[PDB]
Amino acid sequence: SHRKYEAPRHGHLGFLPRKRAASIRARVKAFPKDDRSKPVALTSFLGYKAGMTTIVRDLDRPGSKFHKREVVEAVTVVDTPPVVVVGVVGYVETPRGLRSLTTVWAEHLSDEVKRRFYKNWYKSKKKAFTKYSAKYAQDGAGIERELARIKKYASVVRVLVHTQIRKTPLAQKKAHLAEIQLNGGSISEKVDWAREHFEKTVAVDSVFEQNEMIDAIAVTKGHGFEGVTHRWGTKKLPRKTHRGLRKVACIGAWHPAHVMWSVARAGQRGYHSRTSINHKIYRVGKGDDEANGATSFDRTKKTITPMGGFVHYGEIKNDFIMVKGCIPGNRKRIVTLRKSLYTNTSRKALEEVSLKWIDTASKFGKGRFQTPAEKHAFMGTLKKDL
Amino acid sequence: MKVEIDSFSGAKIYPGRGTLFVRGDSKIFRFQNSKSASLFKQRKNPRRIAWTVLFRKHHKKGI
Amino acid sequence: SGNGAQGTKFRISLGLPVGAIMNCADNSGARNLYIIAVKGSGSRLNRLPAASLGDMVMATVKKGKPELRKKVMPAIVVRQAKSWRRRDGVFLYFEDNAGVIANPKGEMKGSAITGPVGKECADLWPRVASNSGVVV
RNA sequence: AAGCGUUCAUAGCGACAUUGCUUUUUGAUUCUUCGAUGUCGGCUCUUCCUAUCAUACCGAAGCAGAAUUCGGUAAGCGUUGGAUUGUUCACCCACUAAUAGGGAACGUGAGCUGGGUUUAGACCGUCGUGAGACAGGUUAGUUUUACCCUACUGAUGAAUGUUACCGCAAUAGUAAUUGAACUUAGUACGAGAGGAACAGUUCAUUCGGAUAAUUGGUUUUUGCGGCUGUCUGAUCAGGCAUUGCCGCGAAGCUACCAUCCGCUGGAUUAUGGCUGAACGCCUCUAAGUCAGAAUCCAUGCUAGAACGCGGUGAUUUCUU
RNA sequence: CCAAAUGCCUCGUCAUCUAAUUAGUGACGCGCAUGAAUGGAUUAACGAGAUUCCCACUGUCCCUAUCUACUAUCUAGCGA
RNA sequence: GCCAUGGAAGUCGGAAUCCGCUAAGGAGUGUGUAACAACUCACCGGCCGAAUGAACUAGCCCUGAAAAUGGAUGGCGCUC
RNA sequence: AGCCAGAGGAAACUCUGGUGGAGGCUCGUAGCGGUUCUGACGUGCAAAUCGAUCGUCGAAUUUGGGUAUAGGGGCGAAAG
Ligand SMILES: [Mg+2]
Ligand SMILES: [Mg+2]
Ligand SMILES: [Mg+2]
Ligand SMILES: [Mg+2]
Ligand SMILES: [Mg+2]
Ligand SMILES: [Mg+2]
Ligand SMILES: [Mg+2]
Ligand SMILES: [Mg+2]
Ligand SMILES: [Mg+2]
Ligand SMILES: [Mg+2]
Ligand SMILES: [Mg+2]
Ligand SMILES: [Mg+2]
Ligand SMILES: [Mg+2]
Ligand SMILES: [Mg+2]
Ligand SMILES: [Mg+2]
Ligand SMILES: [Mg+2]
Ligand SMILES: [Mg+2]
Ligand SMILES: [Mg+2]
Ligand SMILES: [Mg+2]
Ligand SMILES: [Mg+2]
Ligand SMILES: [Mg+2]
Ligand SMILES: [Mg+2]
Ligand SMILES: [Mg+2]
Ligand SMILES: [Mg+2]
Ligand SMILES: [Mg+2]
Ligand SMILES: [Mg+2]
Ligand SMILES: [Mg+2]
Ligand SMILES: [Mg+2]
Ligand SMILES: [Mg+2]
Repeated sequence: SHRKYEAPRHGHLGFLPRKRAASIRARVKAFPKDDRSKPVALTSFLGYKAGMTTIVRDLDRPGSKFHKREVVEAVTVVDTPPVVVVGVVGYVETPRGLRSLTTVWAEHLSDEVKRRFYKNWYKSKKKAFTKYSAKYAQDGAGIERELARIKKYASVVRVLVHTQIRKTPLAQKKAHLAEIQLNGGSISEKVDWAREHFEKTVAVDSVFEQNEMIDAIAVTKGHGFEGVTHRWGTKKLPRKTHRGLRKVACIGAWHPAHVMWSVARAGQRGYHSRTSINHKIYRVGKGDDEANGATSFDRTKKTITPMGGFVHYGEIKNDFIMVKGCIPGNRKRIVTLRKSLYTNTSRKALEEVSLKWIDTASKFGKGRFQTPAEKHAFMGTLKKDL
Repeated sequence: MKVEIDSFSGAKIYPGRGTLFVRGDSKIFRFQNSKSASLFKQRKNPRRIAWTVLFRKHHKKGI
Repeated sequence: SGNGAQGTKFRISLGLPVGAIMNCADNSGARNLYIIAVKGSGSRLNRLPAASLGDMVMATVKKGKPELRKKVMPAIVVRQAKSWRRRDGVFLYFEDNAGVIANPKGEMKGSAITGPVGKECADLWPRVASNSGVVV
């Protein structure tokens, strides 16, 4: 017989299987549609999520009852040192799908990306790309042969970048290598753009800008094996329930004589690839720019790092992106920021954000001071020596 | 920007921080964090809590 | 909430489910308001309809004048005591749970309000704002 | 289709008759099960049907507007909180867009519960000489086992010359939903009473995926402070009180108790059209063809075939 | 004395209790089928008896989160 | 044409439906008008030029034709 | 209960403060039970246990030993 009481399903069937991700760097499964009139730019960037903080700004949207008033919003800051372009991959079109036809690498690879090709770096002879580097030796004719194939064929062109994780307070020592599609220009311009940027960095201000919607692509935070109450949001059973109450009472009817794929069952929670869209950029900050955290309204010569540092990450000494709200994944986690796949004109987009204040009070407690000079002025001179 | 003052501890209240309390006599109170809010709810005297600003001037410390 | 409201209300944290008894803030005669229903409340299995500041509710009178008792009348919540966040980042709350008796059209049955009134309730109900004194 | 519907069979109905469908009623049968298929209801959870309550797009009206009624495609997406009752059923209160009907061994007891029925105790009423009977009422009454196989949820993994990195995408899943308020606009419509809709904006309901700047919750941070009783001769400093207790309490986890985020292209159904014959006229239809739904397929999102595939790096001697 | 632990019809009728009551209480009584030591009516006190309502109180619930110990987990031995 | 209708003069409602002209013209088929009217039809020709209308009869096809795990002319598929 | 002192009153008589320590009284240990969780366990620690919560706790109390009653028999504050 019927349920006797209708209710919506628990959990989303399109986010299955709730299994661990294949890689800790979530892959980009779609790039924006290419219009070849614009110059050759990157379609996404790589970053390390540093943490979250607080802003104040004036809302600019008529109709709202907080129009022209100071609203408080949560932002997340991601550490984005420039990516080093070290390769290019041509993709031919085929009645089975895109297919890499060939790849060309820069003649010099840093050790931070050479480490990516090693499981045991410290024992090896470090032989990676040593014979390939002799293809530029005489005059680089063989390299020019491969680049010409990408120009002739390869209707889709993607570039290879690796992070400068040395300039980051991670213990990792090993950079993250990824493919980023090149939009703008035709195939020849895309190949020429890749060739001219070999061994050269690409700043985040050239691919991103303030007030535009970008998407986050990261693996979420792992939680291990989890029961059905916190994995699917199913009702806890009554207190009187014998042999367990954090369960699903009926896991199926008699017929079909099987457990269904759509029944909530215990398993892995978190560490799933997720792609969240429509994160407005609130600030594109710069590394060699003291007063990162200052705005037009603060003028306090302070960076974006909270007082005492970002908890579990460190200080931000490089450039950064600062998007509204929360993105998937935790601190220290490699995140891919991608430009919007469609043009958003919501009026929640298209609106210019001017920050009025950035929080730098410590996130290691109830931080009550924005800067050490502010703490010194309020609290006075202490017993601790100078 | 409007940086408030703790009604119990004389602390700077930056936007977003702590809790505002409206009493039955319609008197506003502002607490920077739940340490000061809880002490207010327990009816502790701010003049006898050694780290509050009200205590510090009552005993003329750091003059 | 419902009909009679002069505009929209940004979401306030719900703290007053059905079966809650809140104070009566007006001079209509009632001393408490027993919430039986929330106007404009959704349907979810086993979820209690819950009210917030400035919500029209349907309530009975348990303690008060006999002519107001044993009847369902509408009411507007004016104090919440459950902490809630405004869009300027401040988390605030009152001491108690207070409401005023209203009609479905939204105008107030009493002529005065005892105590502070939430700003969200005053903005959404002009007749509560008229009879209110201090607001937050 | 005799009549009803001011006139008017067929807007909406519809007598006298008559043709069916269904297996959510109850009968009827006794084919299976009596070396036992756990038995009512409720809770929990998933999925399916459509005979559609709502929501999308429509057609019709005894459709002026408004609100309704009939009907089409359509099950994509929802269909509630309570008083009484064990109740299925019922009844009322109230919210809501709506509170549609069903199925899945009358779904679901090694998932629960055990209020009922249906052991043994006991009381009443009626019946019986009696022992006792009552699909009459009342009260008390042990709810056992998974570690096997499959299924499902997650997790490894031999073989591919080795190893590493970067990728494609067959297939499978798929998700968003509904309302209010302002404006339109007291406008169209209407004699008035009343009173819309499209576009625009601001919010909200329900669901989902995350996240932890803030706020709240949690506290073996036994971190700090305090308090009781006892022990270490006192002090200092501690032990014990099965985490002694109290207040605060970072980190971590976490809440519609917090915040953020939840895409746009094509092809279509009903229907309305174009051109246009059959039928020298007409006609959305026969050949062609336009628009067009909460539909479908893609864009997008998740997984990645551990017997689908591509590109790229390095590939072992002073080593039987 | 009563729709009672006894009334089928029956969720009897009225009142009260609630927003709403097959429950509770108070009334009515041709009562299928109440009733006088097969004891009737009442009754202070008592009851791990049955039942209803109210205050207090709370994770029973809205709506679930978190912590601890012992398991479960993996390992050595043992081994149904 | 008669009533009747503020108003119906073939077309609310009743009621009749005579012959003079005639190749044809019914006080009437409808659109209709406040009402005639006007227009249209029945009918007639200086205009075409091959069959057409009504009633039915039954072959196949279609509508009637709604169920619950995904599924069954045995399967694939099949349209002179 | 009994007893002592005191107060009021015309008489009957009434009242107060102490003392005393009764009761198949009562709160509650040991003990004796075994209400509820319908908790744990439920191939157990256990063919009836464990934990909390409970009843009773100076007598119709609890209990050792001795003794009597034996199967259509016993014994039963009565449940076959
Ligand atoms: Mg249903
Ligand atoms: Mg984040
Ligand atoms: Mg923190
Ligand atoms: Mg249908
Ligand atoms: Mg069944
Ligand atoms: Mg079963
Ligand atoms: Mg069972
Ligand atoms: Mg029972
Ligand atoms: Mg697919
Ligand atoms: Mg300490
Ligand atoms: Mg001590
Ligand atoms: Mg000791
Ligand atoms: Mg001890
Ligand atoms: Mg036409
Ligand atoms: Mg994928
Ligand atoms: Mg694979
Ligand atoms: Mg009687
Ligand atoms: Mg009753
Ligand atoms: Mg009740
Ligand atoms: Mg009675
Ligand atoms: Mg076939
Ligand atoms: Mg006693
Ligand atoms: Mg006693
Ligand atoms: Mg006792
Ligand atoms: Mg005892
Ligand atoms: Mg049980
Ligand atoms: Mg038990
Ligand atoms: Mg015998
Ligand atoms: Mg005998």
